[PDB]
Amino acid sequence: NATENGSNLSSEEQARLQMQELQKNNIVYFGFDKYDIGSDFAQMLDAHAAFLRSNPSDKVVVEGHADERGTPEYNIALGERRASAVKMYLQGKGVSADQISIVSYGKEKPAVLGHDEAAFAKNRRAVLVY
Repeated sequence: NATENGSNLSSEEQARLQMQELQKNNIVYFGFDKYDIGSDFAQMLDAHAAFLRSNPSDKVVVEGHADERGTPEYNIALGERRASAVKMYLQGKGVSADQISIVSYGKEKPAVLGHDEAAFAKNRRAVLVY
């Protein structure tokens, strides 16, 4: 039923439905200046990794973002460390390196607008995009 349907379909078509489920939870959040992956995000990243291993043709781009006081260049560098941390986590779960690319956007594409710490927190993130 609903999100549990589709067991009758080919693997390719089951994967398209599964992509959509994964896009319901595809953001890793970070603390100020941090790029460590908290244990709170392990289960989600494991679901992404399992999908990627089962679908070798499907590629993911990890977008890194930042919203930290300092130069735009610093924000780009930190966004890269965030995206790379996710890539390394996925590779540690067996995903081929060639299925994962990373891009850092720094402060350039915020999720939330505003000049406050709450807004910043929603912006310090890495997003897994298919």
